[PDB]
Amino acid sequence: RYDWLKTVEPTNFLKIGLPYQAHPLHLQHQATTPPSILEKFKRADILLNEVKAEMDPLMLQPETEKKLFQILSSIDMFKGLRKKVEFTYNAQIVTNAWLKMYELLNTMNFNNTSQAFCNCELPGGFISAINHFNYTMMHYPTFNWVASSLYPEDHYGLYQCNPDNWLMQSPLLKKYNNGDVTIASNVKNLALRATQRLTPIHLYTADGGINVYNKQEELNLKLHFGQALTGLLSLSKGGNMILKHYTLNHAFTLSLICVFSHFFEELYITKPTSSRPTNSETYIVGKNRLRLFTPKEEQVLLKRLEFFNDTPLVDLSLYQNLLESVYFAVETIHLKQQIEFLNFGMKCYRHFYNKIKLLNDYLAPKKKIFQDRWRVLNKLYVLEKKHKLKLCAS
Repeated sequence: RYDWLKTVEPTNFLKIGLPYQAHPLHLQHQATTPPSILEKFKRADILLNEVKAEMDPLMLQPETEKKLFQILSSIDMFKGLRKKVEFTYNAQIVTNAWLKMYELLNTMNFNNTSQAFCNCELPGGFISAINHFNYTMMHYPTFNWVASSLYPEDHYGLYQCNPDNWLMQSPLLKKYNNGDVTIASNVKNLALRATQRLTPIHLYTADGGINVYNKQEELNLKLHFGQALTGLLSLSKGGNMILKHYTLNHAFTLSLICVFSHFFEELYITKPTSSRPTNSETYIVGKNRLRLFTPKEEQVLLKRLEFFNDTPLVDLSLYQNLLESVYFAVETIHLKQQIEFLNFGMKCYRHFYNKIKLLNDYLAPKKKIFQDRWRVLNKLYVLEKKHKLKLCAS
């Protein structure tokens, strides 16, 4: 039977709340003995990489490599939704970043989305989604925003047409901020520029990621640490935050969420449905910033980034409550949902590597059900022309 195909259900928005930390934040100066729960997080890393490694045999030959990627395309239930959203509602730059940001705004109930700093942003899905949301949903009289990104990629001309808004610089001005957020001076400067050009900043987002599958979190630690530092250097009190992450298993990643827990009224690890359930992408969301860094906290963290190493930022043993809730996040998102969708894909591969139109025929009705549900859950209205962003490419 192909009844397993017939019984597929939509996924849900997965949202795991985290406890805010009462005690004063003490930025660690010395390596400390790891809490026992880190051994649990390391078990999660090994197993998730075990299921990820299952596709290794198919990658060796280019022939099966192509069938594998066809199969993975075939089982993406949202494939047609970008083009649909784009035509129906005059939405611009409707990449997958657009859907993910739009779903985040419709679900997380932010107090304000009106003064946006979007870092590591190009091609520009996040700013566009927020621009669409702010004009059709929130009706802010005018929406000011700044952005930055590592210099190229601008696919829609959002950078070239809005030089007022972008804080990165061209290689011509190699004198200088190229937008690389792994560089400490670039981070402090990026935050300085954003606060000068636009204040308060009510919403910070960062959507960066290197790629090439076992060290993806390890390889992205420095990029994300600066992603975080940029936002936490610029975000006004009462502001909100959205950071893209991956597997959340490294003790530095866990130490970093521990820092977050001191600065927002609420904190949630999320996986929106428009984020592919087969990958490890996650979104750390903080609502309502309680306080800014103290001058010492600025110095310590920026030095941390300047001479980087994977020692935890804090004493993890002081966050037993928070680490358990993070583990519940990994279990739900990674060990349960992601592993299930990888097994589903391999099963689809084994029964349909040679029957691609057939697998697409079965899932066609389910794809329409899923994409319609998304549109029902995150209501969209048409974006008036006078509020489109000025683009420089088609």
